[PDB]
Amino acid sequence: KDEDIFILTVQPVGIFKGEEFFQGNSMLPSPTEPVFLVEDDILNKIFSNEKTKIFHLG
Amino acid sequence: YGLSLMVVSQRPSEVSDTILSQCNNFINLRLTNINDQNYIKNLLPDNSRSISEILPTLGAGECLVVGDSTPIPSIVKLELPNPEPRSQSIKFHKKWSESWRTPSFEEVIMRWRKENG
Repeated sequence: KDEDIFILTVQPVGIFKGEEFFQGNSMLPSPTEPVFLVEDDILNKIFSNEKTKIFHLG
Repeated sequence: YGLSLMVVSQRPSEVSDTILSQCNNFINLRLTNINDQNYIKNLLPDNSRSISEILPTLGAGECLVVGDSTPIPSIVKLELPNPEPRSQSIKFHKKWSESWRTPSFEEVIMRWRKENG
């Protein structure tokens, strides 16, 4: 209709609740449901374990 | 004669097909290997194969139940037992963070010969 629309394809990796990450979702979002990007701090929290004898790889 | 078997395994593709063919009830947890998924699909009914695509995405505490005892194959979430099973490892990394320890070799070089050999 003489209008440009940008469309994306995504595949889920897990579900997190609160301030911790768990593998697997078993639930899927429905249409008309927002997306909110992501921040760099949460990736650091996920990939850096709390104690548990962390071993740095790279 | 009144005898039953519960077979627990994590590599279904390496167990004998003679014994796994007598199984009527299947409890499936998360699987990430293609061969195991294919073998399970071949063993499971077609309707369960249609919903089997959720095996790689199953979370913690959720299992797929298939068999005659259930009216519909389903996904069930279970609860943790009390008390809980636990193993006994030695925690290589935790022990490697301590100070240097010297074992007593005089005692351990014995018991190789209990009395005279």
